[PDB]
Amino acid sequence: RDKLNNLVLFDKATYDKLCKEVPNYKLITPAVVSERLKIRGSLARAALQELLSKGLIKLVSKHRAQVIYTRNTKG
Amino acid sequence: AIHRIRITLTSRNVKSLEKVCADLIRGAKEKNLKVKGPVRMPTKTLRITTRKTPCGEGSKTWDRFQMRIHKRLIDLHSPSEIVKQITSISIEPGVEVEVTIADA
Amino acid sequence: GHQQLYWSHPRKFGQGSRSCRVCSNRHGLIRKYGLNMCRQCFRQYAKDIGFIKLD
Amino acid sequence: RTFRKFTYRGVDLDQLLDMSYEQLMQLYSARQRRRLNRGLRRKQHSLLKRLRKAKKEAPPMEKPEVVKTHLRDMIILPEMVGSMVGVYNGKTFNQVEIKPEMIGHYLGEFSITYKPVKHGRPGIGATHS
Amino acid sequence: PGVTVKDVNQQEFVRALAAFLKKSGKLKVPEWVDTVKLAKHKELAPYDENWFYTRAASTARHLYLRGGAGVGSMTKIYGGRQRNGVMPSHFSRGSKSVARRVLQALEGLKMVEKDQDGGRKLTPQGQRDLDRIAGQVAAANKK
Amino acid sequence: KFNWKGTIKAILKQAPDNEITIKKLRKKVLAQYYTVTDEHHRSEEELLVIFNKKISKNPTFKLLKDKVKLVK
Amino acid sequence: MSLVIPEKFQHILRVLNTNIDGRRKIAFAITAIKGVGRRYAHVVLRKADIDLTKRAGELTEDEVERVITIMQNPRQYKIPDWFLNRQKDVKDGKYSQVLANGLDNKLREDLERLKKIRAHRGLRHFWGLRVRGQHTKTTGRRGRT
Amino acid sequence: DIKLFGKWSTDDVQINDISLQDYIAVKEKYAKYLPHSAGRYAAKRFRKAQCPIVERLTNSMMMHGRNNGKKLMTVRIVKHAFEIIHLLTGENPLQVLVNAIINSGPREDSTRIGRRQAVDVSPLRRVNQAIWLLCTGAREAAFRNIKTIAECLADELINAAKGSSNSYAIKKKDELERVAKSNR
Amino acid sequence: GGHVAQIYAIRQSISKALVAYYQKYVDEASKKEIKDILIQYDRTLLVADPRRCESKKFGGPGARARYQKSYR
RNA sequence: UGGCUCAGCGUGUGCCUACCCUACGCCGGCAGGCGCGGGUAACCCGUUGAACCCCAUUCGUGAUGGGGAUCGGGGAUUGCAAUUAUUCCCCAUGAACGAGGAAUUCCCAGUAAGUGCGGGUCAUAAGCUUGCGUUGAUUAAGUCCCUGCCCUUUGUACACACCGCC
Ligand SMILES: [Mg+2]
Ligand SMILES: [Mg+2]
Ligand SMILES: [Zn+2]
Repeated sequence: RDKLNNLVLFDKATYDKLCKEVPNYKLITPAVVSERLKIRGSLARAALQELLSKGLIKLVSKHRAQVIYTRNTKG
Repeated sequence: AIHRIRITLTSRNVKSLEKVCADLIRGAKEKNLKVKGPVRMPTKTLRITTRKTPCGEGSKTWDRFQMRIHKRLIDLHSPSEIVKQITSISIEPGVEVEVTIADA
Repeated sequence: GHQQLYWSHPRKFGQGSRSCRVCSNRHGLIRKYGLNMCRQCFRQYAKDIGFIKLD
Repeated sequence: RTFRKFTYRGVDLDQLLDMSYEQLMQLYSARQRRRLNRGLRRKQHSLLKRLRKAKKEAPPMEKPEVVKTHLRDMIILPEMVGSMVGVYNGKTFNQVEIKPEMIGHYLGEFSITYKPVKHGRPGIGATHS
Repeated sequence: PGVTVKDVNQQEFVRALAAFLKKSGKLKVPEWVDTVKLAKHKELAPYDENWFYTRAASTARHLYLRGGAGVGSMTKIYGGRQRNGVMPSHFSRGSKSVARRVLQALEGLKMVEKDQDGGRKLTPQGQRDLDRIAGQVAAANKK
Repeated sequence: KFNWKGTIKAILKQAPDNEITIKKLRKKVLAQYYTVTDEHHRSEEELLVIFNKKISKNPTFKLLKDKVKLVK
Repeated sequence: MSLVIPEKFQHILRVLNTNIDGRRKIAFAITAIKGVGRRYAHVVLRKADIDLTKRAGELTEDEVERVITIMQNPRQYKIPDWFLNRQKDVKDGKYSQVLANGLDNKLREDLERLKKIRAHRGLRHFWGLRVRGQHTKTTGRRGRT
Repeated sequence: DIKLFGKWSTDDVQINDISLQDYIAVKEKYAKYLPHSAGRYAAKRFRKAQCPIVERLTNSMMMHGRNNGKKLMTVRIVKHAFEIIHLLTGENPLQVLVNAIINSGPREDSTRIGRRQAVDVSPLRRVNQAIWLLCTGAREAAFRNIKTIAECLADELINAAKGSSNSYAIKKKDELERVAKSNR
Repeated sequence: GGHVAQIYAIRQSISKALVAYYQKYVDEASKKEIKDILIQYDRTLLVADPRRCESKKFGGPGARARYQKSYR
C-alpha cells in the first residue's frame, strides 16, 4: 500500500465492468465504487449520476456530503 | 400656557434618586398635574479593569472597578413658574438635573 | 533656546503627548472616559472618584 | 557595459532631468509619489541647494566635494545624481556615490546603521539541558 | 392561496428568480464580471458564469423582506470570514462596487428605487413579480 | 568531570566589575553542568548544596550579602 | 458529459518548458507553470472561452495554442492592468506577466541590481538574512545550522 | 409510534443481556424523534443510563478536537449511517446498533499501578467503553481515506454486531479480555 | 440566541401557549391531559432551562480553564 | 464557490489636547477617495443582517484546490518622517509540516473545546490581555498512590530549621 495514483476517464473494460457489476449490489456510493473499480471519485459521482439518469439505480439520500444509491428491487 | 416639559434625573445612588423622583412626582400629583411616571433608562456600568500592582511582579491579579449611572424621566404639563420652585426644594446632592421643554 | 528649535518636535499624537494628571508620568496611562491618570494613581484615587470594587 | 542606456521607466536620464515634479510623481512608485505629493520641507530644499552649489563649483572632470547630511530619509531625486553625499549612521558620515540607477531610494539604505554580526562562541548557559 | 415569498423555500426561490431575471435580457451586466474576485476576503471568482444574476436575485429578495438597505447594508450582508494566513480570522465586508452595480441594475428594471430616507426598496412592480415567482416555485415544489 | 571553581571564575571574569548576583551565577553554573556532565546519579538538591559550598567556601570569592565578587 | 474517454487523450502536455499533467482539471493543470496561479489561470481560461469542466488531456491542440497565445499577451485581450505580475518595470516601464524561466531571470536581475547598487535589501539578500524586517533572534534557523 | 428519524419503528428491538438491558435506553419510553436534546444528563450519577443510546452515540461522535460543538453534523452522520446499515442488511438499525454495543463491551478488565489484578466491569462502564470503541474505530477508519465517515460508522457497527474479529472495537475488546485473563 | 436556542425557545413557547390557551378558555381537565402528555416527553416543553453561561476570570481563557503554567 | 439564517457585553466628538462612531449617494476591481447627514447617545451607527453551524456545487487521498512560510513587482492610508519593509490591498512565489521522543499543563456543566465580537494599548495597529455571546460534549461523584495542605500521637544530635547537622 504505497499509492493509489490510478484513474480518470476509464477505458471500455472498466466501463462495461461498471455496467454489469455496479447496478445490482446493495450499497452504491461514490466511495465504494471508487475503491471498487479503480475510479478517481469525481468520475464516480459523474458515472453514478449518469446511471441514475438512465435509471439502472435508485437514489436514496442525496446529501451534499454523502449520496447513497441502491439497486432496483426485484419482484 | 400649558407647556410640556421633561425632567431628567441622573445619579450614582439608586435609593436617593428614587426618593427624589417619588417626592417630585407626589408633589406634582397633589398640584393637579398630569404626569407621566418615571421612565427608567437602562443603567450604564463603567468597567475599568486594571492590573492591581505598581510593578510587574506577581501572580497577575486584576482589580475590577465599576461605577453605575441611573436615569429617570418625568413629564409635566404646566408652566415653569411652579415646577422651578418644586424642584428647587428637592436637591439631595447626589442627583444632577436637566429641566427641558418638550420643544427643548 | 533658541525659540525656533527649543520645543520644536511636534508633541501631537503619541506617548510624548500625554501624561498623568497627578504625577506627570507617561506609562500605564488610563485615557478611558477622559481620566488621564496612570494606573497606580487611579488605584489610589478610585474610591473617592466613585469607582468601587463591587464584583 | 555593451549598452549605455539608463531608461528608468522607459525614459533615460536627460528628459528625466528636465521633467518637473508633477510627472515624475507619476513616474515613481507609490511611497515616493506620496512623499513628493505631500510637502517637501525646508531642510530637504537646503540639502538640494547645497548639492547644486557643490556640483556647479566642482572643476570639470572630477567628482564634487562631499556634502554631509543627517537627512537619511531624502528621496534620491534625478537632480541629485553624480553627487557626493555623506549620510549619517548615528556614529559616522558614510561616503555615498549617487549613481544614476538609485533614483527611487532613500539615502538611509546606502549607509548601514549596524555592523553585520559574525558570531563568537556560546558562552556559559547558552545551551541548557 | 396564497402564496408569497415568505412561505416558500428561499434557496430554489433565488434559483428561480435568477433564472427569470437572466431569461428576460434587460438586466444590465457590467464588463468586468469575470475578473471581480467578489469581496476581497475570498479568492477564486465564483464557479459560475452567471453569478451576477444570482447576486441580483438575492439582493432583490433581501430588499423585499427588509427594506431601506444601502451599499453598506449589502456589503455587511454578503460579508464573510477572512482566513488570514498564520494570523487568526476576522470578518470582512463585501465588495462595494458589485453591490452598487446590482442595485443600479435592479433600478434599471424599475423594480427598486431610492426611498424617502437613504437606501432602496422595492416598487409595487418588484414585489409583484417576486410574489409571482414565489407562486411559480411553490406550485412547482408541491406538485 | 565538571570543574566547579574554574567555571565560576570564568563566569565572574566575564561580568561587569567582576560582580554577579547569586541567582544569575547559579543559573549559568547549573546550565553548564547539565551541558557538560557524564554523571547522572546526582540530584537537584545535592547539586544545590554543592554549589553553595563552592561559592560560600572559597577564598577567591566574597559574598556581598546577595552577590558574589571576585577578590583580585 | 464525457461518456467513456476521448480516443486521443494526451496524458502529459509540454507547453513552454514544463510538463503539464493532463489528468488535472484545466485551470489547476496549467497552474504548474511559474508566473501563473489559480487566479490568473481562471481569468485566462475565461478569456479563452473554453469549458472549465473538462480536464487538460481532452483539450485539442488548437485550443491549447489559443490559451498560450492569450496567456503570453494578456493586455491585448483585455486582461485588466492591475492583474499582472511585472507591471511598471524598472528597466523598460512596460507592463507584462512574466510566466516562465524568464520569471526566474527577472527575479535574478532584480536581486543583482539591488546588490550592484549596494542597497540594504541587496546586502541582506547577499547574506542569508531576512529581508522584510523580521526578527532574526528566534526563528529562521531551519536553513541555518 | 415515535419512530426515530421518521422511520425505523422502535418497538421491535430486543436486548438479550439482562446486565445491559438495565443500562440501554432504546425502549418505548426513551423513544424520541431525534438524537438531540439539551438533556442535563451530567448533573448526577447514572443519569446517563437513561439518556437514549443514539444520543450517546452522537455525543461520542463529536470528538477529535476540531469537532467539539458540531452536533448537527454528527446527527446527520448518524442518520446517513443508519440508512446505509438498513440498506446493507435489511435489519432495523437500532437493533444492529444494540447488538454492536452488546458485542463490543468488555466483560473483564485489569487495573493497578504496582495492571496487577483483573477485576470485573460494571454494566455501565462497558456501555461507555463499547460506544467509545465503536466511535474510535469509525474515526480511525475514515481518517486519510476516500470513504466518508457515515459508511465507516456503518461498517463498524455491522462488523461489531455480527462479531468478526474485524472491527476495531471487538479486536480491542478481545485484547483487553486476553490481558485481563493473563493476570487473573 | 442562536439557531438551536431559537428552535428550543420556539417549541417551548408553542407548547406553553397551547396550555395557557386551553386553561383560560376551555375545561381544566383538557389542560391537565395536554400538560401531562407533554411532561412525560421532554419536560423542557413546559419548564425553562435555567443554565445560562459563566463569566471569564482573569487567569485563563475562560470560566474554568487556566493559562498554561511554566516551571523552568 | 454560491445561497440561507441567528447574538451578547460594550464604546463613540476629549482641561491642557489636534485625535470620535458612522448611516446614505457617487467614483474605483480592492485597499480607498469625494460629497452629504445623524449621534455628547434605550434617540444615530443599529433590528449591531458576527463567525462556526445549515443547504447546494467543485475537488478526490496526490505535500493535492491541504498548509501559507519566504521572496519579486505594483497601488493606497496614517504620519513631520515608513529605509532596518507601520498597517492594508492586488498579481505572482508556493518552504517545513503526513498528528509529534523523554517530559509536562489546564479542566468536571452551559464546564472543556470550537467560533467569532467589544474594550485596553491606539495618529497608524492585535498572533497579547481583559470581557461577551454562540455551538456544545467525553469521563467522574472517588481516593490518598504521586505532588502537596491541615489536625493528633511519636522520634530527633535540626532552630540560617533536611537545600539541616555531620
Ligand atoms: Mg470558551
Ligand atoms: Mg500545494
Ligand atoms: Zn490615577
